[PDB]
Amino acid sequence: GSIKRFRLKQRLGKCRRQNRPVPHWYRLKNTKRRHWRRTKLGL
Amino acid sequence: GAYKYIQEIWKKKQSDAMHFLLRVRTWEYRQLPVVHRVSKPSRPDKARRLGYKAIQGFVIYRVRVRRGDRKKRVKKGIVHGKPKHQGVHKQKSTRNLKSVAEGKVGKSICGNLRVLNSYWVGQDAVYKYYEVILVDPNHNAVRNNPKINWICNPVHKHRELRGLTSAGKKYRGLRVKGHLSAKSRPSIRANWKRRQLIKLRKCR
Amino acid sequence: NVKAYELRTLKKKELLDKLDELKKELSGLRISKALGNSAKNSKIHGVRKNVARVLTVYNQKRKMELRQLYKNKKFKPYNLRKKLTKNKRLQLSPKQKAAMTLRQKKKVQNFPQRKYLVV
Amino acid sequence: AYKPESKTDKKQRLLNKLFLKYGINHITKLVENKKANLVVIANDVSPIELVLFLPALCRLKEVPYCIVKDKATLGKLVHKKTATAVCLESVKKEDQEK
Amino acid sequence: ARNPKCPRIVKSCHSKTLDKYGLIKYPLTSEKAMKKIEEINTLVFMCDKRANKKNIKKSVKNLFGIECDKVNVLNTLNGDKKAYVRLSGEHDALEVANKIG
RNA sequence: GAUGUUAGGAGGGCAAAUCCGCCGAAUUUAAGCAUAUAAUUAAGCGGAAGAAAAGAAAAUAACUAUGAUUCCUUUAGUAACGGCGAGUGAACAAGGACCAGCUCAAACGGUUAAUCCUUCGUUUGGUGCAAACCUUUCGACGGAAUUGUCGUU
RNA sequence: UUUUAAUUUAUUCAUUGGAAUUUUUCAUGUCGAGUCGUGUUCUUUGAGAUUGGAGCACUAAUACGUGUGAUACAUUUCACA
RNA sequence: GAAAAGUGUUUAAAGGGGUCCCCGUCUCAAAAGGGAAACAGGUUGAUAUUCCUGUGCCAAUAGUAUUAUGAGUU
RNA sequence: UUGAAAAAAGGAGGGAACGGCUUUGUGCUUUGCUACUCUUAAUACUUGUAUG
RNA sequence: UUAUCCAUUUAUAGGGAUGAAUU
Ligand SMILES: [Mg+2]
Ligand SMILES: [Mg+2]
Ligand SMILES: [Mg+2]
Ligand SMILES: [Mg+2]
Ligand SMILES: [Mg+2]
Ligand SMILES: [Mg+2]
Ligand SMILES: [Mg+2]
Ligand SMILES: [Mg+2]
Ligand SMILES: [Mg+2]
Ligand SMILES: [Mg+2]
Ligand SMILES: [Mg+2]
Ligand SMILES: [Mg+2]
Ligand SMILES: [Mg+2]
Ligand SMILES: [Mg+2]
Ligand SMILES: [Mg+2]
Ligand SMILES: [Mg+2]
Ligand SMILES: [Mg+2]
Ligand SMILES: [Mg+2]
Ligand SMILES: [Mg+2]
Repeated sequence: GSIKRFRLKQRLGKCRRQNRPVPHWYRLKNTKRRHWRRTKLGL
Repeated sequence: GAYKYIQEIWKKKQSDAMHFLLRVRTWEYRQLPVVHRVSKPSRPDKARRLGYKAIQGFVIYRVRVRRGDRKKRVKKGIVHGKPKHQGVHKQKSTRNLKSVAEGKVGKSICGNLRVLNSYWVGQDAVYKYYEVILVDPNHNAVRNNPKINWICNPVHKHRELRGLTSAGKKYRGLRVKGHLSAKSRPSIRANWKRRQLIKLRKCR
Repeated sequence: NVKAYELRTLKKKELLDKLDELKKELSGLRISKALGNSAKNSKIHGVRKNVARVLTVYNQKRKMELRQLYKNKKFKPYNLRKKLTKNKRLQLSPKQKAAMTLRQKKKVQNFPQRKYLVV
Repeated sequence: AYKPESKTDKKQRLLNKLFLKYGINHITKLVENKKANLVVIANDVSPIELVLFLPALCRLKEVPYCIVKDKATLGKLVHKKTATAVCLESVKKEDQEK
Repeated sequence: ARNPKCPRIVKSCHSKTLDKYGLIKYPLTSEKAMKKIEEINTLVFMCDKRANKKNIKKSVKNLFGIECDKVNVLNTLNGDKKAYVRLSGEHDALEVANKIG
C-alpha cells in the first residue's frame, strides 16, 4: 500500500519503465506489456 | 630401537602397565572436546609408521566417535517398505568408525588440511578415540619436500571423504587383493557399471 | 575530442584538471537537455567518451606508479599480484613439481633414458 | 662440562676443517650396544610410553640409569628446548672417578 | 592492532564514489518547479538515488553560488532523487536560475 | 592450553556428463506374495579431476608355469546363487591396447642434524617495448627439529 | 607462430662428490596390532558350514613367522605371496 | 549426525560498567504493545501535521579561552 | 481466570573524591598567596567540514 | 572412592558449641 520498502518501490518503478511502448523512431530502422489491472507483478 | 620397544609395549595393551595408561588416557579424552588438536602424537612410533613426520605443516587431531550401530534414519521407528528392508537397529554402516573419525575432522573443522592417516589411541564402550594425522599443503616446508609433496596436489582434497585414506581403502575392500576381492577394484560401483555395460559394435 | 596519445605525456595534475573541465561541460550539456533543448544534445556522447579516455589514461598511469613502488619485495598487494585462476595459483610451481628426492635424482643422472637405434 | 657444541661452534669447526649424546632413539641403540656408561632420564614425558621401557632395558644391559626431575633442564643441558634422556658413554680421565 | 607488511588491496584508480558532477544531475523544469523558483526561491534538482541531504547541499555549494537553508528530498518512481532546495534569504533563486540557464 | 582485526596463508559457494564416497527406496518381475527381483539402481548427502578411480602382489596357477593397475576381445550366460521358482551371475587362463616404476616406516650413519622452513637480503644471468617472468649461490637474523630432519637400502 | 626430432663443434684445464657391476671379508638384520583373526550380529556378494564390508566381544604370531590355494574340521606336507 | 540437518548452557577460557574489581549469550520478531518532540492557517492540475507564513517543541551541542547569567563558599 | 516484558527515565540509600595559582624534591610531599567550585546562554579559536 | 551418573549455584566461609547492615 502507501508504505513500501525502498527496494519494492524501486522494483515498481522498474516495472513502470518497462511498461512503456516501443519508441516509434526505432520502428524505422511490444509483447511484454502488462496492464496493472489484468496481470499482477506478483511481488 | 626405541620405537621397536614402544611397538612391543603397545602390542600388549591388556597388560597391567599398558592397561593403566589406556585407562588414564581414555578418561582424559572423554573430557576434551570431540575433535581437538594435540601438540605431539600420543603414539609417536605409530604416527611415524603411518605418514607422520616432524615437518612444520604436519598436525595431529584427536577425534572421538560414538561406538555402535546407527539406527536407520526414519521418522519414528517405522519403515514403509517390504519386510526385507524393514528392520532398523541392527544396521551396520559400510564405513569404519576410524573412517568416520577422520571424516569429521577433515571435512568442516580442517577443510584447509589434507587427511593423511589415522591410528587408534584408545577406547571406552561409548567412544573410540583416534588420532588423525593431517598436513597443511600450503606450508612451504611441505610444498618443497619431494617425498610428501604429493599431498599438496589438488587430487587429494578430502581424501577422507572419498574413502582414499587407509580406512577408506579397507571398507572399499581394496585391502584384500585377489579372488576374494575381484568384484571391487577400479571401484565397486565402477566394476558394476562395467559388468552391466552392453557393448554393441557399429558393424555387429 | 582528445585521443590518448596526446594525454600519455601530460602530468597527473593536468589530467585531473582536464577531467574536471570535461565533467563540467558534461553537466552543462545535461542541464541543457533537461531544459527544453535539442541543439547540442548529441554533443554529450563525445564528451562522455573523452572523459572515459582521460580516466583510462590516468588510471593506467596510477597503476604504473603503483607497480614501480611495489617492485619485487616478496609480497605485494593482491591487485598487483598475478591475477590468475585460483587453482593455478594454488598449484605447485613446475620447479617444485620437478624437485626430486636425492637418490632418485642420482639414479636419473646415472641411468638416463638412452637413445639406442636398433639394427 | 660435557655439553655438545652449539651451532656457532660447529660452524667454526667446519670453517677450520667427548660429549653428551641425546635423543631416545640414539640412546637406546647405544645401550643395546653396551656403549653407554650413564643415562639420565627425564621425570615426565607426555607419552610416558616413549621412555617407560628404558630403565628396564638399562637394568638388563647392566648400564647405570637415573631419573632426573626436569625435561626442560635436560634440554638446557644440551642446546634444545626440552630433551627426554641424555647419555655419557665416555669421559675425560681427569673426571672418570667422579 | 594491525601492522600489515603491505596492504591487501590498493585501488590506485580515481575514486568511483560520486562527485558533485554525478551526484547532482540536472535542474527540473516542469510547471511545478518553475512555480517554486518564482514564488518561494526553491530550486528543484534531480539527483542520484544515493545522494544524502548533506551531500546534496555540498554539491549545490560547489556547483553554484548557492547557499541552501533547507533541503527536502524524495525518491521518484523513475529511480531518481528529486531535491527541493530552499535558498537562504540573501539569494534570489530566479537570478541563480538565470545564471545556471 | 587459551588469547590476538598480531605477520603470512588456507577452507567455505557455483558447476557435474564422465568420476569417488556414503545413504538408500519403491513401483516393477515372480501371472497372487512374503525371500528373491527391481538394485548394491532413482532420489538424498558429501568430494575430486581433465579425466577420476585402480595400481607395483599377504596375486594367479598346479603349468614346460605366469607376474602392478586399467580397458577392449573372450572366458560365459559358464562355475555358482535362487520360495534351485522368477531370475541373478563372476574369476583365472588366452588374444590385444598400454606398458613404469617407486618411498616412507623399520635396519645402518653421533669425531656432533648433515636437515627443514619465515623474514631481511646480496649479484651473475636469460627473454620482453614495457608489465612480469626466468633461473643463479650466497650469507645473515630468527625459529622448527633428539617425542627424530636428512643421507644410506 | 607453437615444439621436437635429426643434423653442426667442441677443445683444453680443476676437484670435490656420487654411481653401477666386480673381487674379498662379516651381517643374518628388518619387514606396518585393538591390527589380522575367530565368534556373533547385520549387510553385500555368484561365494555355496558366509565373498567383501561393518558393529560388538575376544584378541594373535614374528619370517622355521601369517596369509591365500572357493566345503566345516583336525594332523602334516607342498606351492604362491 | 556419513553429512544434510536436529537441539540452544547440557562439562565455554562467550561483550559492557567503574578505578584490577563488578556485571554479562548474540541477533531478529510489533508501521495496532512500549516510545524524545507540532500545532494552526494558507497553498497545488496532482503533495501536505511533509511545502508557505506564523507560532512552538525535542534531542544533541568536543576541548581550551574569554564573556556575561545567577547560586554557593571567605 | 488475579489480567506481559524490556529499552528508557527517575527517585532514594550510601558517603568515594575534593578549592586555584606560584616555588622546591622524588602522579606524591613540603612551603607562600586569595578570587574560587558550579551553572545555563553567547562568543572565539585549533581539532576531518561540530544541527537534525 | 577415582570411572560413570544426577543435582545445585555467582560453582562463594574445611569440621563442632514489614529499619539498617557495603568502600
Ligand atoms: Mg504492501
Ligand atoms: Mg484482480
Ligand atoms: Mg543400509
Ligand atoms: Mg522524506
Ligand atoms: Mg565445496
Ligand atoms: Mg507381482
Ligand atoms: Mg500381474
Ligand atoms: Mg499385488
Ligand atoms: Mg543419485
Ligand atoms: Mg589417481
Ligand atoms: Mg572382462
Ligand atoms: Mg559359449
Ligand atoms: Mg544383483
Ligand atoms: Mg609385512
Ligand atoms: Mg542381494
Ligand atoms: Mg586357485
Ligand atoms: Mg528489533
Ligand atoms: Mg506502537
Ligand atoms: Mg489527493
